[PDB]
Amino acid sequence: RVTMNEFEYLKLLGKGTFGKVILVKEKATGRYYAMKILKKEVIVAKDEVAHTLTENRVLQNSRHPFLTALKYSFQTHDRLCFVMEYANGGELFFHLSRERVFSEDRARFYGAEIVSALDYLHSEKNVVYRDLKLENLMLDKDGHIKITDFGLCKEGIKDGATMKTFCGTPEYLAPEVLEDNDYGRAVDWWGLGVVMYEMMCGRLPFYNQDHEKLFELILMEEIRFPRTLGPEAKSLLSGLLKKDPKQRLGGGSEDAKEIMQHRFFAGIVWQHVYEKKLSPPFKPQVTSETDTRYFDEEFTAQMITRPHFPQFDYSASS
Amino acid sequence: GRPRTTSFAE
Ligand SMILES: C[C@@H]1SCc2ncnc(N3CCN(C(=O)[C@H](N)Cc4c[nH]c5ccccc45)CC3)c21
Repeated sequence: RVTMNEFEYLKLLGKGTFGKVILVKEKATGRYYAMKILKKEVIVAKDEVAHTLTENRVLQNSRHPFLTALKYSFQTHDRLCFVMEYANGGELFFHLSRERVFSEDRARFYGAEIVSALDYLHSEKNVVYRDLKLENLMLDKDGHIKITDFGLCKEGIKDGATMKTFCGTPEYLAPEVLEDNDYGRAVDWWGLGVVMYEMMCGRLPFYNQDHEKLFELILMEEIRFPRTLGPEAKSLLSGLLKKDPKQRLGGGSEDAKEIMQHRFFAGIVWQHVYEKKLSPPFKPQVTSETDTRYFDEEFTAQMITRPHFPQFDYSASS
Repeated sequence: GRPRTTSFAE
């Protein structure tokens, strides 16, 4: 079990309303980690307490190749710290920004890994993620997907159990969430649809700057694809982006299993996906370990610096 | 690409 001092603070990785994320070296071990440092004041003040707890709990009982692991989690008078595996590869949002579009093969690979991760969360942990977006998908040193940021998860969601909470990111919301209907775990598939759409198409499948106009598109406009998109890719995206959740690929009792069987994924051996036996299509090219290429210069070129939370503190079992 | 997006809740 640890405190603020057991770490050296090497580089800034992001700054936002709720805090910052520092690349860190752990003194006792030499292992580099990513520290999310939240300002307790802000969390309580911005009402983000319940979400923060949810993230602690979700990370604590999930261990998966493609979900960000959590090593330690602790506190101070003014701070909540999450100490986590470093995604050297930065956000998928970073790479798309610069390449425009990914090949189908490369999108297939990232999508298999997301499907593996969302399946584990649904079937093994009874969790619905709810916030699938490019920003939330990172790459590790090898170029495997890492889903980060679990504060919007819903827990104890078994089979067709349904939720009411209006949350996510506007551009990514499922039609059933927009209808203000009850909704089930199929919302994650709508999301997988969107990120996979962006990966292969280079744009979002629905977009206006005005939320209400964006929401109409999501509810009313049927999808359209670039004319170069192959039929299996096109069928997958159509199935994932059905507005009716009961028609969505992944929407039945089969869940993930329905997507795993789709012709788009014909080549894939799901057990090799999980075991990282597949050729990642992109290894992040870092000279060293505090190389922060794939993180914004706005952040990486900077110099670094109220109640108690019951049972917040946690260390990763050996 | 597009502008960076914000996660919210209500
Ligand atoms: C913390 C995650 S977990 C593994 C990991 N590895 C590298 N960078 C990371 N971050 C991701 C979040 N980053 C951001 O800039 C995000 N684009 C926005 C963000 C979400 N929650 C935050 C809390 C504090 C500061 C930024 C954020 C910085 C680098 C992370």
